[PDB]
Amino acid sequence: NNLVSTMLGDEDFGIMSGDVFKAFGADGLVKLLAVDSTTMTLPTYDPLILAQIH
Amino acid sequence: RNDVAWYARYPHILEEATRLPFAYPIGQYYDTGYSVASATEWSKYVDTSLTIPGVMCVNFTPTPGESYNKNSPINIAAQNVYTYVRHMNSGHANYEQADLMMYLLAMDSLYIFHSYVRKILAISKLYTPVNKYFPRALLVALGVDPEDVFANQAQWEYFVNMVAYRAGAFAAPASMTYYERHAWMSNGLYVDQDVTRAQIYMFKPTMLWKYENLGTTGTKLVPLMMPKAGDNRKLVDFQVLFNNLVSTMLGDEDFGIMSGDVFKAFGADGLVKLLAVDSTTMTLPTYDPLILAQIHSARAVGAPILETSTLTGFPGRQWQITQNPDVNNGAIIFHPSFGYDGQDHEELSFRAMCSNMILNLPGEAHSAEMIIEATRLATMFQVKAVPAGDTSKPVLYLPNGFGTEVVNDYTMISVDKATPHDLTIHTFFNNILVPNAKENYVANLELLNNIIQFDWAPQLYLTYGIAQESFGPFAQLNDWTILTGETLARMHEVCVTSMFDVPQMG
Amino acid sequence: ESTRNDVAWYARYPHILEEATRLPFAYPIGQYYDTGYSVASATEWSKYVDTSLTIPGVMCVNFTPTPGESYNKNSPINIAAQNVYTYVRHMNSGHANYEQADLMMYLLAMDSLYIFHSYVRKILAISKLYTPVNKYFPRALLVALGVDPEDVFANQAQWEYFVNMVAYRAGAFAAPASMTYYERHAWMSNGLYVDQDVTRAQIYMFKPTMLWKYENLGTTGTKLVPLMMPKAGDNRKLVDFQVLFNNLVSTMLGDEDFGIMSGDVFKAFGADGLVKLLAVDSTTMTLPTYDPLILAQIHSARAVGAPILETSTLTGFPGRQWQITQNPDVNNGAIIFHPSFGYDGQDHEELSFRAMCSNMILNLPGEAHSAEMIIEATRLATMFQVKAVPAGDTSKPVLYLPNGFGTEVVNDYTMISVDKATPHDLTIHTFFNNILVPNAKENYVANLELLNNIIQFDWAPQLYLTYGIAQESFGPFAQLNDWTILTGETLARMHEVCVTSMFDVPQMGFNK
Amino acid sequence: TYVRHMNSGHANYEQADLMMYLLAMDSLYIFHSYVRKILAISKLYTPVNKYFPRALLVALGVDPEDVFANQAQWEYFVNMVAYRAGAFAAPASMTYYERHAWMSNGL
Amino acid sequence: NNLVSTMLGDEDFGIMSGDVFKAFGADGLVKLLAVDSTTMTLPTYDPLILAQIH
Amino acid sequence: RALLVALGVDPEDVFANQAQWEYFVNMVAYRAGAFAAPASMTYYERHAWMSNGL
Amino acid sequence: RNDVAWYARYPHILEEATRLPFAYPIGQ
Repeated sequence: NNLVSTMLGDEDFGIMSGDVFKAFGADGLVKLLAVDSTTMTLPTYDPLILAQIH
Repeated sequence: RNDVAWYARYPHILEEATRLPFAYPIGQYYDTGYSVASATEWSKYVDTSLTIPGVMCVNFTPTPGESYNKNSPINIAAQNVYTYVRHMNSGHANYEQADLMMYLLAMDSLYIFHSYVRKILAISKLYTPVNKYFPRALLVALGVDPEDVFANQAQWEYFVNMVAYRAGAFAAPASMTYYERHAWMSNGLYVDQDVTRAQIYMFKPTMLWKYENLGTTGTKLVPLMMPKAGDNRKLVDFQVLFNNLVSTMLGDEDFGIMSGDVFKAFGADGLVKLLAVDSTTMTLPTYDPLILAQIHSARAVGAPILETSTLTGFPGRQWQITQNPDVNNGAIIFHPSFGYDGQDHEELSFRAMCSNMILNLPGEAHSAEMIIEATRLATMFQVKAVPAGDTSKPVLYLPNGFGTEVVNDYTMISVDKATPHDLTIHTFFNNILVPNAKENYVANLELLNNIIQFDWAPQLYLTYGIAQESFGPFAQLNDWTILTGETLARMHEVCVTSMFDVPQMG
Repeated sequence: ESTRNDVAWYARYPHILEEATRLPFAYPIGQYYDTGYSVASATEWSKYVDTSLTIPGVMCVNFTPTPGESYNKNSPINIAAQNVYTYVRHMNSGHANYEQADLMMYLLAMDSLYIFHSYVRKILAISKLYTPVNKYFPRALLVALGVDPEDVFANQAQWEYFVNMVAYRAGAFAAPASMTYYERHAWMSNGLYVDQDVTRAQIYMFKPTMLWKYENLGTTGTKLVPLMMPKAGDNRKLVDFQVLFNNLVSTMLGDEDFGIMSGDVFKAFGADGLVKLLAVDSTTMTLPTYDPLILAQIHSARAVGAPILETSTLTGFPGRQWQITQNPDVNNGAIIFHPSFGYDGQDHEELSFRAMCSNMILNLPGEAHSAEMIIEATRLATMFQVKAVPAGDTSKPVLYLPNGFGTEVVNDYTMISVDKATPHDLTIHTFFNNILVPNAKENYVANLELLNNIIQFDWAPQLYLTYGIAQESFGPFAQLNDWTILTGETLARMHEVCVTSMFDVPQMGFNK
Repeated sequence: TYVRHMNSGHANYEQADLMMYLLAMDSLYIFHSYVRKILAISKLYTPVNKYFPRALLVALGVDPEDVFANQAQWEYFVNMVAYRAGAFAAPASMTYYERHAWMSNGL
Repeated sequence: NNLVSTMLGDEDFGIMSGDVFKAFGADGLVKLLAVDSTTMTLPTYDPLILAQIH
Repeated sequence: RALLVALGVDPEDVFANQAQWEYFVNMVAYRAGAFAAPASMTYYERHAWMSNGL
Repeated sequence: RNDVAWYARYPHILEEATRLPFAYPIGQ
């Protein structure tokens, strides 16, 4: 609530959000992931992550 | 041995001894008579009366759902609908997001008024010999003089058709299920059971929202009180209420600009459609188990506070949806105080609503849609409103959240057991005070027996004057649960979000 | 679903709907539940906020087995006595040392033995019922029948073998199996009945208030006097029920006329035509069933009050004790059972019995009603007809004479619930259909609590509530569906039909 | 997680209240197995083994004449223990209960 | 009796019993089977029991 | 539990209040997902790659 | 015009209002 206090129900942020929606189409926006009791992530092996952690 | 039964050896004896008249018409007083003929010496100790009620009207008020700041669900909804309308109406628009949302709320109050007068018109056709409450008790519960509707049928039909023609000239999105929900509640007759001598549930708006654009300090939706049951209001009063409702919208330039913008954004197949009415138009009482489940868990919040309300110690607590641009960063604001009963005193029955509610359902398996529809008319108090002053006669409460409508009252219409056996109007909350007088205990018992005739009737919380003690939920429970304010607030915050929802542009 | 289509936000956001509406719905009944406060500062209003929630579990209907208002020779029990004496004595070559009413009072004394066996085998079968979803089982049912629930636990083998030995000693007497009188009283008093066929359902029972104890006179005749059964708070052990059975069959096993009549009924009806009380074992459990006829007659049940004993003191009514008598010198040698109703157990007027002096309402489920449904729904209904005339100048109680009653009458009802105050133990409330509420502040919320406990039961008896502050009664406190006003002659005709049907024997040659 | 969250359970207890309830149920099951072993032992008589059943009954801590003279009361007490244990619920697929029953019921 | 004393009157045990009952069903619960007059245990040979006794 | 301690959350709160946590994260996705952002920017995709992977 | 009778439009009302017990036993 401290993060989105100045954005939820705000007119200027809604104007900018609608403009990004019209410029980049709905298939070209970011998609947040839903979560249920089925949702779990498994530890994967990524050598690109390890090289920049190093 | 023969081993044939006695009832099979003489079936005529059994069929003659058990021929009884059933299906007594309701709407009619019945005297049972005496089994001990000498018992007329006991005057009131022998109750020979039998009155069946027919109408319980749920008196409601449409709300946006407890706006405190700009992060409210109605302000997020205003943002989304203004982004949709603005990026479909390429050009120069002067209104804000909140002017558009307040236009949408005033449109909702218009649609509720149109379905209200259309229900007044469509009830008056209803006749059946086995229910004598049709149609006069349903018209008394809606606050109209029933003889005025019969004597002036063409003027009434013209008035409701012109309400549909005028109020139907402003566009509103039918993708919002808010309007569809109020149309579902506000022009339907609902039986408590799927029988012919069933009892009728109705929804009548207690108040509606009048637009009231003022000065430069935004807009401010103010209450417009509807006729209460027992008022014999005529067509001229409903015409005055209509003209008071659309005084600031008919032939207005800004409302026409917003209406044309909603028309261009949401197409003509995606707007709401008001229903026409003729002499052929009539509504029949249907069986809807979704209506009964939320009538069951309904909790009445009290009377709306107006400017002319004289709350001692509570100034400025009148119910109003405000849009001041210098206050709360120009956010739509609505947070009413509850527990007002029309008078300037304490109303100690509202203390009985300070416990956790019971959510009761039929069956043993409950769907999530079923659970969330059964909680739509429920409203639990959370804290007490702070008295500003030295003394305070009333006690007000603040909820944790409420849905798209709150219940104000219920009105039960039954027949009088004394001659000439005319209708009786009883208005009550979920809470009921019984003060210490002899004329209150048997009357309260009559009212409780009248309420338990209604199948999924709201749960009662009685209190007694000399006992200083409230009794809990007077209702038959089947498969219940105890709700807290946070769970119901989560459900309210979900349902206010779902009702004001529009799609995207792609 | 009239005009509501959907919201369609719940379909594309079903997970938010799922974790927004995740509630527990299956509370085990049998214990107290505190709701809590919505407004947390409402503890300053002590009793003005009700946070208590008590569901009741058991309503026991306390009944008396009756022959059905015999006051002359044209009674149904006297016509049945003439039929059974014609079949046993004349159609089969029977003995000639007894009369037509001796047989019928023997056959009425056998029904008390059968009701006693059904009662103790219900006590035995209840004590093995334990459920997580119902914490009333089995202690509330055992308390409502009047036993110590720990005595049936700690002496289960002695209880079971006592039930079996009662069924074995009942074989020394003979009674015909095709009398549906015995079958009806057994089917009523053996059985737990749910009110709406759910998991956490409410339970209806039938317990005898009293039984008929056979008293042998000289040449004066033959009587059947009440033997009182234990009430719902008595905590009676096995020794009390053994004493009750031993003075129930005391004057029966040593009587020579009962031996002659037992051998006569045995050789008239055969061995396979007799009533057999079947033996139970360690795996015999009763279960709660759903019977809409039982609920139909519980709903239209009218209590008649306490039985009048010979030790009962009633000013102005000296000789009104309940008894099935027979004197060959009095009333042409007819069986006479003509009881006064409206007794509450005290020497004063139960002021609420005035509210039972209006015509009853026969309420039924559905919209179509069979003849058998109407004849079964009126079985426990008993309307008053006239005041009994008091002897002398003054009289404290007010007694009532009916216009016919069925093959059993209801004396009262007993409801078992949990207490709303700590330690939330079981509470026993005994009440008639009429309930008096005296002018005192402690009785109003008590009566309202009793009303809310009663409306939990589905086909509950209709109540009549007299308020002493108002000098006024309110009528039938019930939800009505498809009802009719019933007068005394209609109920009398239905009672005559059922008592004639209950005492009929189809084993006989009567209308082959 | 399974009782409270996967099935819609009540929220007035915690994760350790459930497990201590389920641990208290095992003592009831061990007690029923113990008294039914006491009951089943007392009917074992063999010519080739004169320890039966008095040594087994002494080793369990009972009076071997009390189980003889009160056999019906002992059996119906075992059955009533199994009947009153049905007032509480515990899952059958925990092999904890099955192991303790299989150990304490058996010679 | 003092094993089940604090168990049958406890309200939390009643709630937890109903919860385990509705979660695991009725056939998923532990049933202590009833004995009768002809139920005799017999000595058996189990080499796992001897393996853990040793 | 170690992965929850490293993220700064009381682990028992996530187990005891699983439905409230699921509702909170789904409403964060519903609210924050109402503002558009370009998925052609691989900045968001990189932070999503780093920030919800084990 | 419809010209159907009231008793043919609501026969259930007529059959419910006239269900009376007859054939009372004599001797009583």
